[PDB]
Amino acid sequence: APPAVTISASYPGADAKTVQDTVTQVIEQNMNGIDNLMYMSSNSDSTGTVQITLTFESGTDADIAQVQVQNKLQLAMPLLPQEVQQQGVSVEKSSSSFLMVVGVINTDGTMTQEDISDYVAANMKDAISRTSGVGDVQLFGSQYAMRIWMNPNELNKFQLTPVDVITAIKAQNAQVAAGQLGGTPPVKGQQLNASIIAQTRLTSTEEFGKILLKVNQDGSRVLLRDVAKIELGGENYDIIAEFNGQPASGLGIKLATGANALDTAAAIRAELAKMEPFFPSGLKIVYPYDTQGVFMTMVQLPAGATQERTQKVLNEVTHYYLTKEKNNVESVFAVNGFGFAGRGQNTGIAFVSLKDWADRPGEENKVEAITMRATRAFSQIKDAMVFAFNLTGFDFELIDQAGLGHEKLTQARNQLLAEAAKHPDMLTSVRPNGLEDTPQFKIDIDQEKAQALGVSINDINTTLGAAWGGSYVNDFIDRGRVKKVYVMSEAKYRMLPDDIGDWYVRAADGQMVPFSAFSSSRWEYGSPRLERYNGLPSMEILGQAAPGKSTGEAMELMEQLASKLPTGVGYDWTGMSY
Amino acid sequence: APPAVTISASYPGADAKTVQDTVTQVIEQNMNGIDNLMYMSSNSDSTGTVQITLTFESGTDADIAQVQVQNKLQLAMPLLPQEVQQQGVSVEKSSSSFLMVVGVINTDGTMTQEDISDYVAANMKDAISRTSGVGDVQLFGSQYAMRIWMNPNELNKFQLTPVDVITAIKAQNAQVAAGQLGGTPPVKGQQLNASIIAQTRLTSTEEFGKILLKVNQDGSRVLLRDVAKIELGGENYDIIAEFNGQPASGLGIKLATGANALDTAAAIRAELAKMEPFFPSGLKIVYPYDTQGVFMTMVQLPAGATQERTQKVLNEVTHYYLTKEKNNVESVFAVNGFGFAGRGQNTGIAFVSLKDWADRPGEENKVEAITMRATRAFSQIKDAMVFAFNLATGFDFELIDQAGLGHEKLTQARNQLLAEAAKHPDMLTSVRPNGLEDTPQFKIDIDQEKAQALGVSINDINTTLGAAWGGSYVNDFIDRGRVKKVYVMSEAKYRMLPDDIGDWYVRAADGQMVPFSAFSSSRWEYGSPRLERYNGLPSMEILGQAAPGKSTGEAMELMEQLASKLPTGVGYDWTGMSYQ
Amino acid sequence: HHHHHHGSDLGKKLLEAARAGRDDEVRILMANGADVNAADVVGWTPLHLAAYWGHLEIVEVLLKNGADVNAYDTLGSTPLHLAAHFGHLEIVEVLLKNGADVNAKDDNGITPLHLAANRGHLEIVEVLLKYGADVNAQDKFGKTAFDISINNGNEDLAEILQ
Amino acid sequence: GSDLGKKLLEAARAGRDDEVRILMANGADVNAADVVGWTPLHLAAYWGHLEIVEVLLKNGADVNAYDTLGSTPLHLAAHFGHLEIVEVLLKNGADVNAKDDNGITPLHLAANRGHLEIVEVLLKYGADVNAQDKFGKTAFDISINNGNEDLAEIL
Repeated sequence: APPAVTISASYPGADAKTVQDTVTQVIEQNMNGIDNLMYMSSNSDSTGTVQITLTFESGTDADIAQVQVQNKLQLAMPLLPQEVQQQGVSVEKSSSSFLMVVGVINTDGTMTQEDISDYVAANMKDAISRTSGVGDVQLFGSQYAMRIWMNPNELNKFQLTPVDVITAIKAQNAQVAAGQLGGTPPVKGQQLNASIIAQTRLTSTEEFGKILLKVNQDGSRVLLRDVAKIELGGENYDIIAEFNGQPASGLGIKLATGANALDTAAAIRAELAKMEPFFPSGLKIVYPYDTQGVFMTMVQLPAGATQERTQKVLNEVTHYYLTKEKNNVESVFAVNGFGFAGRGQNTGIAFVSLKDWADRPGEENKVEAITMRATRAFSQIKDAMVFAFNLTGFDFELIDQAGLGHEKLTQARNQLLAEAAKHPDMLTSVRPNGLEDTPQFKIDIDQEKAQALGVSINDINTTLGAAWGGSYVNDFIDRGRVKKVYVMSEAKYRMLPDDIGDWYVRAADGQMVPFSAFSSSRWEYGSPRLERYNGLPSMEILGQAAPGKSTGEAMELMEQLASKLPTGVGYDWTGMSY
Repeated sequence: APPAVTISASYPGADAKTVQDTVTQVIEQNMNGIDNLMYMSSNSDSTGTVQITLTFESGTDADIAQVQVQNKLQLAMPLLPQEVQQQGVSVEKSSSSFLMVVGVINTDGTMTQEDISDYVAANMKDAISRTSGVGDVQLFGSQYAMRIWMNPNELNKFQLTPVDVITAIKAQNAQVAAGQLGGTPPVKGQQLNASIIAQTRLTSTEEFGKILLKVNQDGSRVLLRDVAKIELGGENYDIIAEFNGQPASGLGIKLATGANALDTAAAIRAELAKMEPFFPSGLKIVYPYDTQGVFMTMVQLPAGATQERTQKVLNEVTHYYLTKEKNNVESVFAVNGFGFAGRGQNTGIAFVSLKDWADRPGEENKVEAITMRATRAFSQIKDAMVFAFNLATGFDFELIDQAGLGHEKLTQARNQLLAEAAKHPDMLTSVRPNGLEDTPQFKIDIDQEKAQALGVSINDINTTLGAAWGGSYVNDFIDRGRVKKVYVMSEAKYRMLPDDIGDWYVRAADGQMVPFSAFSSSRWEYGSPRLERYNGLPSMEILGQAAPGKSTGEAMELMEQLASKLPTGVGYDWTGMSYQ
Repeated sequence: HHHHHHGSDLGKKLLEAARAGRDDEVRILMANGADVNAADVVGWTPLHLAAYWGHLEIVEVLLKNGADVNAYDTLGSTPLHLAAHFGHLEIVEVLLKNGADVNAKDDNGITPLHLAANRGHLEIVEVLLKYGADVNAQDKFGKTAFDISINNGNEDLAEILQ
Repeated sequence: GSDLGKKLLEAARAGRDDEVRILMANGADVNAADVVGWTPLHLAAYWGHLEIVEVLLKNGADVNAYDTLGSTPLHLAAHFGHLEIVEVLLKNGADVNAKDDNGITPLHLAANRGHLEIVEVLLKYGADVNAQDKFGKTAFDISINNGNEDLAEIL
């Protein structure tokens, strides 16, 4: 297989265009002087994430490819936003499919899904990630952060903003280098040498709660707990898993390019066996997907679907396997928010593990017939592509060659797809691989009114982004492990457009100004997932030869249709069609 | 040619010494513990450029050399000025000469040199730079940036400085992460989920023009177009090219160490064939130099030479080929501002392509005799080293400051050696420095006591001077869907003469506008436009030849004896062709 | 004019077809009783979607079948705001010819004239003025179309406004 | 005076009960002090060694020895939640209102770590509930700032 190197980065609270224009394009412009690179592609998403896939010529040494990528990225790191650099960028050389899933449950039901995910992140994931052969590890859940959930009514009451909260956290959750008594070079005759210990990272919600924001006129104190709820909770809340219907977390493990699948799998099991004796009571490892025996079910809803509707589709899939197929299925490990195409509110995946082969007699009880029955059973679920499969037509890229812009490229794509639909004798299921535009809330800050009132643009933008998007402030120590601190609005103050107006910013004169005084808003459409191909805006299109036609004939037609598109739109073949 | 890794960096507005002392030295101090390294050399220039070349033993794996050099470079990266880090430091493993040049012209005349250069930078270069076997690509021109050309009279009139302009551009040309309505974790039951879109990068001169700098007490508005001209223009204006006397740009492509030339050239043509159908009208690729059928002409003027003077000499050279050699010469792609010495205002190169082998009968129409005649015709050009050659027996000597003597003493020592060498025409011919002479520079002293008394901060003073006279990369914008840079700099007419220094005002902590002349003094002095180093010490490279039928060996022996008489603390070494 | 969001199968299909420009499917759906003022979660009706995405024939079908020409989204914006903003001249005429409120203000005080002005859509500005648009209407920050022309340096628009 | 003093400081620190009984038998200074002014009793109180505490007190260890920053064995026991040790010290005459150089009392330290039984014992022995440190703070202020309502009840 041509080896592929993946770059992943994240920007908390960024939309797709922000990610693309401050991260993705910057990295892509700096991926020069790297040997044997066949093509590059990227996705920049509304989850605040980017993934750039560099695919190398067959026979390239994947170690050298990865090293060259890492080094060019290192030289491009200073060009990226600090918010991105501080999350960690990763660069992996792995297969795109899972080798195995390690599931974790609590059999006594005494730990929640969120607790289980933190346990796995904090105690299991890093040792697995260092195991030789392990190329990529996806946590099905999130590690805890210290979550400061801000209340805008209380902030306004005390004439404070998220800027004041961030500043205080940085000052009062600090790890200070303070030198030594009797330190070198010392005076003659010194008898005592000792470290000076000053501030240290906070370790508990109680300590964060007592951070001192201000002292009032009369000397009453405003504590962080007076303007916020303080709790451990996920760095994000995007991925939730279940195992046979019960709360779960786990690790999805991808094999490093060229590593041995059996040897890697055995090293992983040996590492889990070291951890098991120290698990808290009730915790238990399950094995829902070891690469017959197993298959997956993809769940892909249209862009704009909620966590709640994705969950409802996964519950239907899970229910089908645990009732209709209960004689053939041992387990289902279902993940809401992650799918075949990675992270998103509208995607899920279910890993299905079959009972022993010997206890599934009959052609009708083998993986092929089971997946085909399941796909049929799921083919009438509304507004969701749901199919059951195991880990070829064509793979086409439409390309913006002339600075046309997303809206024109979408029009050209739709023209091509309309034309393809008029040749059902040659082409079948000609579709986009990505996502459609959805409604977004466009807010314009009025620079004149802000200046007139003495409100800083930096205070406005920090207030908006920290409250509605979340902001990683600094680190703290949870049970001996370094973890992140996040400030964000409590949920109830960031749900609806009128909530925008309950956020106040402090002007240079000390007056509190509501967001409504200096902003206006409207609905518009934009992309939740912007694609690029060899450094240019792109839209991927899949499809196949109609029955009794060759792949070549269908490709030739696609090219003929593509030659009649608006000026400045090109194309290229990729993946299986390269 | 033993393999070489090159480190390149750029500090806009920096003089050679500032580059050397804030970038070059910091990097070089980490260049040890690298396997199979023969030697290191560097140039630090008043274009604000540094290049460090590390030369490895024959048969070294160039991937591994590049990896090991970059490893050591990362030790220095956090110590480099942010301005250098933000330009993107490069580490390349290329041949030092060009495999080919791809020229671009517009046969409808509807694009200037500047437009062509932006088109190539924005639509062509990146793809070529990613092509396997391409070691280095040189653009003959510059990508557009958004240029804000400040007027100091207008800024002073509104009690504004370049700091206020820069601040406003960072605040109003911004790309804001603003979160979501209804994002996770939500109130259960939430149906609405949408991204919040707030400020986004600016895309046009019109948007930059309406950036709001201030609101007066009376309510009137000072916009950025009230203090500045706003236009798209090169990141820099140092490199200009022509193809047969018409506006052009191009890409100079060098081969990656060890890569296959036939294959790489072919991959480059296949990439150009994908681009061609999307060109705007008039735009055409031309092929002025495929490596014999070709040769080059180097133009090297003295340091201090303006762009206009180098152009005058390039015009003579192109004139010669297009008149005198018009039966032999198909084309000349001439580049002012770049040459064999790399980037510089007193340097150019001409790439010459000959007609078919078949149409140039006779010895006198072959490349050797053409270049001999050319070199002879250009031998009379005043105050310029001009020669024509296609593509052994000199020597390559490094005089080295080994005692902290400093540039001025090292120059004196070099002149002493060069005068002594001149008295032995029997053993040594054309013993000469490879580098540049010192030139006048404008020394400005900021008076700290006066600045403190007036309440003018040093950072504001430095940003005002550097941004106005040197240019400052502020942040990025999006031009026709591509991320590009934004630069602020004085409009040309306010940064030409010494008395212009005093037209620039800085705002004190109490709001008063203070002219530069209140807290500064200046004087003329000399300094270097190109500082050289060899194995991490100040150095000056000296080239020459053994006289007719003396061995290089006897020639080197005499240089060593002459060098043994120089002031204490001055040493030497042999490099390049002389190293074995 | 704020139509409630009942994601009722045919209304939801109508919302999707108006968006995507499927003229036929729109005709079929209307003849099968689809609520012509079905709204999505942001308060957009099929007329908003058609006006945004520039689908003239669907705009005409929808109005012929009783679409509320002055439907408001959840921030107060009308189909004519969308069509004026995105430069859909022919839609602007159809809407106005069918009773669109030429002076509708959204929650920010912004009118269609403000939007057309801000993006320099001059033929739209003239049409709106032709239909009674208040040339002096001010948004929440006090800005008129003329102020917009001055801030944007658009002399041709300033000239149309006089 | 003693090389044995230094060994007693180490044995008390590291918990070695037999070694403490022995060094005492052979004459080690029970009030030997290290460079920060910590005596064997300070060390045994900090590190929680109850039987070492009792053994030192019976051999004349000074119950109110203060380190170079004014802290006593009772400060240390109270701060680190060593209940049985707090009682023994107080039974052997520890000054329940001893103030260190910062005006901090054993009750302040117990209150800060939420050691409720210790707060109770200190209070039985006559701890001044209103004693203020250098910043003016009481045990009660500490309970309010830490949000420990059970502690705020008792004071």
